[PDB]
Amino acid sequence: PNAPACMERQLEAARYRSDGALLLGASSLSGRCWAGSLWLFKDPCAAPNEGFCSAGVQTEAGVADLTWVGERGILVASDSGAVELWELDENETLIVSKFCKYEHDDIVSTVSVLSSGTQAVSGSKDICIKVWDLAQQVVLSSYRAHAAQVTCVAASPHKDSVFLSCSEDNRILLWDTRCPKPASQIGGYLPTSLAWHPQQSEVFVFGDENGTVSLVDTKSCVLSSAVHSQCVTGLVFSPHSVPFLASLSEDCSLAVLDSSLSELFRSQAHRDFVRDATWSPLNHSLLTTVGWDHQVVHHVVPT
Amino acid sequence: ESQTYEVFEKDPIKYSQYQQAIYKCLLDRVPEEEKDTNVQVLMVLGAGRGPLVNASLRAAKQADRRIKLYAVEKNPNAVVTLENWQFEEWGSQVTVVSSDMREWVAPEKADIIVSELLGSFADNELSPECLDGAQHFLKDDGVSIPGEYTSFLAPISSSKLYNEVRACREKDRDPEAQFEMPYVVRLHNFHQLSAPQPCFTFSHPNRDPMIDNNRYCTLEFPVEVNTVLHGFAGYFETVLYQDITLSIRPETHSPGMFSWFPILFPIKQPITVREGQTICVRFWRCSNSKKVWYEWAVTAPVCSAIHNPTGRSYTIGL
Amino acid sequence: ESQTYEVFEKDPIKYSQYQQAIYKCLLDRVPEEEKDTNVQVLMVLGAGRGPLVNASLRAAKQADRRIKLYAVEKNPNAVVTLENWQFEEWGSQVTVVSSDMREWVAPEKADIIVSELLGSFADNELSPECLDGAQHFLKDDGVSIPGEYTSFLAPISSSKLYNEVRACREKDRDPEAQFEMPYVVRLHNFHQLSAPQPCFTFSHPNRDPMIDNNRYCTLEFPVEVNTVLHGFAGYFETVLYQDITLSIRPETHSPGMFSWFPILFPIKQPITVREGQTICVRFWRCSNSKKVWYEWAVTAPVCSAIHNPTGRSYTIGL
Amino acid sequence: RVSSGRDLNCVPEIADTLGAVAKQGFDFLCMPVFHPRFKREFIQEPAKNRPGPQTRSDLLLSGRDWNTLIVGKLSPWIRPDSKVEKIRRNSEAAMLQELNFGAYLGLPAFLLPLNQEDNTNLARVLTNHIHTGHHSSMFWMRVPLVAPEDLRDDIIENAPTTHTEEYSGEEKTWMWWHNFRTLCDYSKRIAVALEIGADLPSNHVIDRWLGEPIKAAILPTSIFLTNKKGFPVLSKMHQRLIFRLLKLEVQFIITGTNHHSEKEFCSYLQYLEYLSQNRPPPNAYELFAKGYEDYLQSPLQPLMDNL
Ligand SMILES: N=C(N)Nc1ncc(CN2C(=O)c3ccccc3[C@H]2C(=O)NCc2ccc(F)cc2)s1
Ligand SMILES: N=C(N)Nc1ncc(CN2C(=O)c3ccccc3[C@H]2C(=O)NCc2ccc(F)cc2)s1
Ligand SMILES: CSC[C@H]1O[C@@H](n2cnc3c(N)ncnc32)[C@H](O)[C@@H]1O
Ligand SMILES: CSC[C@H]1O[C@@H](n2cnc3c(N)ncnc32)[C@H](O)[C@@H]1O
Repeated sequence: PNAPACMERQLEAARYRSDGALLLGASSLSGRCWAGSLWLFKDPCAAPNEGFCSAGVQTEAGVADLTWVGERGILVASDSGAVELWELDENETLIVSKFCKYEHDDIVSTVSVLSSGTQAVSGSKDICIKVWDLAQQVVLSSYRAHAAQVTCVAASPHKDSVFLSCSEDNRILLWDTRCPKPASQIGGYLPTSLAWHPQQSEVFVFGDENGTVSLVDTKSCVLSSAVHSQCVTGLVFSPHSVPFLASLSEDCSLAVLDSSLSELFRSQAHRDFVRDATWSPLNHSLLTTVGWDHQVVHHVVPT
Repeated sequence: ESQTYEVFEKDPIKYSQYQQAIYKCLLDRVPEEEKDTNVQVLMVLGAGRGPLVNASLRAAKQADRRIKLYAVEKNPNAVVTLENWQFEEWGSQVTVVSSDMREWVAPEKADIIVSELLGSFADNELSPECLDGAQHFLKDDGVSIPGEYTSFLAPISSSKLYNEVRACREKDRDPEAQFEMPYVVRLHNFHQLSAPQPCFTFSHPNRDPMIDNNRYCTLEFPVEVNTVLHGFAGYFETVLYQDITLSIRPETHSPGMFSWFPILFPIKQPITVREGQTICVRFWRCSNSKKVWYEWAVTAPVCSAIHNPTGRSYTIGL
Repeated sequence: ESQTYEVFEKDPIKYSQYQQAIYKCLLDRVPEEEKDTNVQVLMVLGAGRGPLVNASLRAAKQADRRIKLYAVEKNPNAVVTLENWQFEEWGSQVTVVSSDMREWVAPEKADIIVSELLGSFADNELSPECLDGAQHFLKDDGVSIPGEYTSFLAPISSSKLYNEVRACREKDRDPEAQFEMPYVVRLHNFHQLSAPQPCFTFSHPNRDPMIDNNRYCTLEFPVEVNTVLHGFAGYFETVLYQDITLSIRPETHSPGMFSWFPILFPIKQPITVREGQTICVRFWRCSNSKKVWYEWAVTAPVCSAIHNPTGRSYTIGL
Repeated sequence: RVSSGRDLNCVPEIADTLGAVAKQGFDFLCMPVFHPRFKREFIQEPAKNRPGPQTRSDLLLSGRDWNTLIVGKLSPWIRPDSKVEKIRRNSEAAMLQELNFGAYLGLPAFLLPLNQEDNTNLARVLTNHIHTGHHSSMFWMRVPLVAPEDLRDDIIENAPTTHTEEYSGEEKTWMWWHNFRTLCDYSKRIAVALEIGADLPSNHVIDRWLGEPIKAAILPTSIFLTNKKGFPVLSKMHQRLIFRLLKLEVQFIITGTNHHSEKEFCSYLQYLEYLSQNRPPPNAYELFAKGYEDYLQSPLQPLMDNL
């Protein structure tokens, strides 16, 4: 289908867009060639079959993290040290490379698009955090705030200048580019994943390496719960008015939590590391997970 | 290491004999009328980087018979090579197993087991113990390749080699530890005092109740010259199947093959030997639950000390 | 040896605690209404010359409950004593088993298992590994005596003991091997620099999935005097059942008992320690399929070398 | 003239990568043996029973290539001194695995990081590996002149950078090394790969590393200034350091992406060559002495012996 013959084993990311087309990033973390790829599925249930895909393309290096840039654009965090942007064509069959800027000196692990949609922030193992402009295709600012590998960065949903970041130095920095000193350290176990609350601009949740999922207000006093037995890889809120939090981990499980971090759902479907989750925008009760076991499981969340 | 497997693979004569050995066994077990009905279950026990696996494929193709391959290998570094080969080349016909053959719980019994667990003294790699442990998942009418192997000994005189061993004294161990351990060596400046005689033999599959791999052999070597005994050169022969064999015994040495060099069992003190006298050597194969080792002693024309008692100087790890 | 078991048996305080420990457990498991209906299956794992067997008989009589005894013992020399006792005294109530507990295939599951596999550092006899291997033939609601044990460490200053260890240098081994191995010793001319702290703990039956007996402990000892660190004194506590315990920790030392002396973990070089500074020691429990061993290193106030890496100087045989 | 290599943490095709690196004029390549992000479980099911190959095949390069041109790197996720017991145990098994594979390939050197104070368990595992087998592979400990914490940008509002002169505190990265090599008991297989920062520390901090086994000197691309022509150069401060390092005869490694995108990547190396040629040449003393650097010989006794 005008795409690579075969995709890689380790599925790293999975995102839905407005209409409900399932994006897929995948990396080869084993074997001869260590490269990555990007795929599109207008049929979610056809995944991860290469013969039944709308779009697909082979990247130079592995895909660490990606996210939607609206509808067409796809921003990538590459192992090469480049932040890559790809854009779907008008037919939405091909995926042409927009830019590919080698700026990070080490693997780009995390990336997130800001409110405006013309900017994005990336995090790398080189310890830097860079602010990009997607129009001019240049780095606006470069910040060596952390003292270790930057694990996760998360743009504030409704604020362009604000974003979170967390690192192995055991810091959770809340940023604000308007200030002279933008970073602000929020006061045991290392932070791994971040997730802003959708309906509240002052709230966020973070998962640690020990498996504890926490609930933090920017003002104050925190709530938490021991969800997973291992590192929390990612946290994604549902599109509901009263949102449910889906938590993934390296313990090969999925858990859907309520407002007070109480366990609603449990799914030991995956046999390998659960890497990403994405709620179906059409049907809010559906949730699609992807893992290194090369499954694309669709869960029916009891709502 | 990688380059240790590399040099093993750089001997085409050995594997051609393995290829031919399996080839013949396939034709014997599977008739012409049951060509595409019967699929033989082969199991390479100690696959390494998979020369025997390749050979087993070639053997099946020239024979034109169906085979199902396993590739058991305990070394996890080699398993990486096997799986990369398996993914690219072999496919689902070869099932790479990353385990010890003594431990591995088989999901299927084998018609043939193929192994390459032999050293310069045949059984100094503990091929007996390994294949005994892997004997359960062989069929009751199953074949082993090799099916048999024997070790040979011959007394030598080498004031060079004696003086070489002598210089292997190391700090922080017995002053005469070096004399109580075998060495792999291309014997060159030496004198073979008598013709090689068989020492230890092993047959697989072993059917003897309470299979004991401990042994005690007495050999008498008629010497026809004055000389000074400095040690015993060790060789081996192995029957792969029937008439297909490998050997490093000088008189029946496989031509071209350069896989195994001879082994040397030194002695602490040189022993005078007059023409007409007989050199009498004794060799034990000893073991416990942890180790296997050899002991040896000369008894004629004069007595030597028993070498390597309780494997104090040299053991082979199980 | 016989006289090694003799001196073990010459401590009545230990076995009285074992007697009391079993006594209590019998009353808990078996109620009054099921006095002569239920017969508890006891299994002494490591019976020796059978003091625990005797104690188990006494405990059953004072409790007035029915018991069925096994007496597992691997040492065949001791088994001779057990069987002579069993024939003359005990009878068919005690079933003497001459086997390793890790191997022995049980014909019946036990309600209680009793063991005496503890040393001066608790787990330096590999009580964890043995009781883990004997865990299968325990009932799902079965008890172990002891149920728990912990080891303690405390830094000491002894220019005597340091100089004593120093003089244990032997021919044909590492010049500093003596410093990389523990010693059982009645500590007398020494100075305990800080209060003992717990190092390693073990609970039986172990229910933790994939039971790993490897450990890594960091301890920080607040020192309040100038001194010179020469080693670490080792003690242990063990919970037999509930409130019944044995201990050689000075502050909670069982009164009268003289079964275990303290253990000593030396260091190659003495370390200066100023008043106010903290001695920071690290202790590993390491193992493979053959051996178990300890490693240790001081990290504050100055670093020492890691002692006994890969059990080069000292191992405990499985 | 100068021996130099290339540090990469991304290799999509091992054969192609070398070709590029070799064409640029580098002698060896520092690269991962397992994919940096390929995190592996060893205890908990079902992730421990992950199928398929764990990494690349050794066949992709020749034995001689592995032995002379490749330098291994410990994966970044391997943290043997983690507070979490699970991550510790996993990192132990993973570290052993990678080191063992390094020995299997027969690599001449292998990089392990010193990026924090407590590297005790790291040392304990490495020491165990050293005392297993008879490999002679070197181990280069990646340790910075200035700790990451001490060179971070002062851009955190409620956590300003230490503006105080801490004489002992500025020598912390040496104490990291000192403790590690003491624990390992001065193994001759363990050496230093000194990573040079953008801002060099005080002079005493640099003098600290005199008489230490420095085999490598890692140079990020970010520390390079740009001249009027528009090509990479270094400061007069860094020039004096490189001049000192050339006397020790260390192997300069280049790490990081090409910030000078206009020019080739050779330019960096060419500058080190430029420096190599532009030094004070060896006098009669240093000409003849070249060979006997730190070579122990017994004092002559012309009285007792006959010369
Ligand atoms: N082949 C298996 N499965 N097992 C085996 N066990 C033992 C084997 C035989 N050898 C050794 O015991 C040995 C020890 C050190 C060095 C080399 C060897 C090896 C050996 O004798 N090789 C001969 C050789 C050496 C160098 C050379 F350029 C060409 C040929 S083969
Ligand atoms: N009791 C089990 N089942 N196991 C055990 N493992 C270890 C144990 C403790 N001991 C030793 O490790 C040891 C070593 C050498 C000599 C003696 C001992 C013994 C010990 O410390 N005994 C004290 C003692 C010594 C002499 C004396 F006249 C009176 C009391 S007890
Ligand atoms: C090709 S050299 C022999 C091979 O057999 C392997 N081997 C030896 N003993 C065993 C065993 N018990 N189980 C599995 N592989 C083994 C060795 O690791 C080596 O790669
Ligand atoms: C009374 S001292 C402890 C006793 O336990 C025995 N013992 C130790 N380990 C085992 C084992 N694995 N199986 C059986 N007996 C054991 C020892 O031989 C000793 O007599």
